[PDB]
Amino acid sequence: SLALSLTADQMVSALLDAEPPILYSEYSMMGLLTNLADRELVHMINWAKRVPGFVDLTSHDQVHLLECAWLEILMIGLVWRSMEHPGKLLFAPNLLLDRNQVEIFDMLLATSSRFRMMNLQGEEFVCLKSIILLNSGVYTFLSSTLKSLEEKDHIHRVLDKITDTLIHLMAKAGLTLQQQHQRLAQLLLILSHIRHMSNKGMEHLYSMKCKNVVPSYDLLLEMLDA
Amino acid sequence: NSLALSLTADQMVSALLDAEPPILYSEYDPTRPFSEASMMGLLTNLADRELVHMINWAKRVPGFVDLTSHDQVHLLECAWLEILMIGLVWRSMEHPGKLLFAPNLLLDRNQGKCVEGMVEIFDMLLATSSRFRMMNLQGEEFVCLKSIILLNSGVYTFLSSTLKSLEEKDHIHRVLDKITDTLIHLMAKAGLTLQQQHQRLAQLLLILSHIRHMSNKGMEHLYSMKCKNVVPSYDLLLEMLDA
Repeated sequence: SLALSLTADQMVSALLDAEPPILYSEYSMMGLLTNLADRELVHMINWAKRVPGFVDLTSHDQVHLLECAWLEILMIGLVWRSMEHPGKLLFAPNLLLDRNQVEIFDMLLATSSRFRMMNLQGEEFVCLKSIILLNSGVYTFLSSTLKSLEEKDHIHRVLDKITDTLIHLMAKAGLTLQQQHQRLAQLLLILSHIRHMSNKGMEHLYSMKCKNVVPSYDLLLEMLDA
Repeated sequence: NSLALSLTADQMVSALLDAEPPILYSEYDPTRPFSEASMMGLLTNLADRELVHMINWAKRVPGFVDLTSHDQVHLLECAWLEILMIGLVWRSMEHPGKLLFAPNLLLDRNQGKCVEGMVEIFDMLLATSSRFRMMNLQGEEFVCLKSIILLNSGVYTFLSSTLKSLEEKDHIHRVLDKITDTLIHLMAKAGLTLQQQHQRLAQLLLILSHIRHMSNKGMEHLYSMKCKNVVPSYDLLLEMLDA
């Protein structure tokens, strides 16, 4: 795969080039956010197709990864957009919501603060978002065929490429070897929090009777082949 | 203040190894075949006994007791199921296809079916054991990972402002940096190149994200069965910590 030949700088360029635009709300709160997330999803699918290595996978494995990652991806984008607005979640430039408008809100806000405190760079962000896409679903492949084993191996190799890329960016920025490893750890541990927030978000989508809103396997499959 | 941040990599490993809890047994000779209730009974009984020893273990994780009692409990509240789960996965590593809940309670995938919605978590736990096996996870790495879960899982949900809260969060991040250094030291000692060290560290920390997911699914299923009574309260944890 061409993905496994990329330098750190090419991987970053690829991910930066693939970035979706920031969309605006049409501007009911749940109505606006749902409409926005639906439009974001179309772009996420096209973004995913541009993440190096992703289209080397079967369609089935592409969908499984997107099924497992979609809410975490939306969330990390939200946190990134909100970074320079302490106390507020910038769902869109015309939909900026404060804490008063809560437990999920608070978790999202804590994550933005952590990104701010770490001075998270755009190049690091796109790497993290790609890790989420490839990592979130990799441990729940149901098949045990040779093909499935080959697919999981490929994902882990691309994930290794993204690690190397993160370390390269840090070394370029002048971090010592020790600082490089510590910052890599700090970034990857936040992913564990993003998973948690996705899980809480999902359970809250269900709790509001919005089970209709999560993209099915079939929806994603049809969107991928489109 | 605290000498936790002054430990070397070797002292940190020694501390964590020394702090490791015992392996407990399940209730002896239960009525086999299991019902849903009796399976849940055995696991609950086991988890409850394990919890006491986890708290003793936690108190020996360097830096943990430098935190307020409130922050200690918050961390344990957020991590307890992930901690039980990673212990289960480690115990089961050398038993492919099976979950070694205890030396006298080894369960294969088919026995997960004896409780509704159980088999999917069973499957995720088994996939994780396979991943640990494939990576040849070492005991010294495992104790590092288990400590990361304890300190990391709840750190982002001290939403508190204030100097004390900032100091607490900073201390946790510093101890977490110390555990990272320790993991890297172990890898370098074992002869890994710099590139291999960073890649293995990443692979280990990314599995933590799957353990979180499994904890969340487990919890949602505990609730779904009407077992909210099974999760340790703030008060229980606090009383066990001060004991």
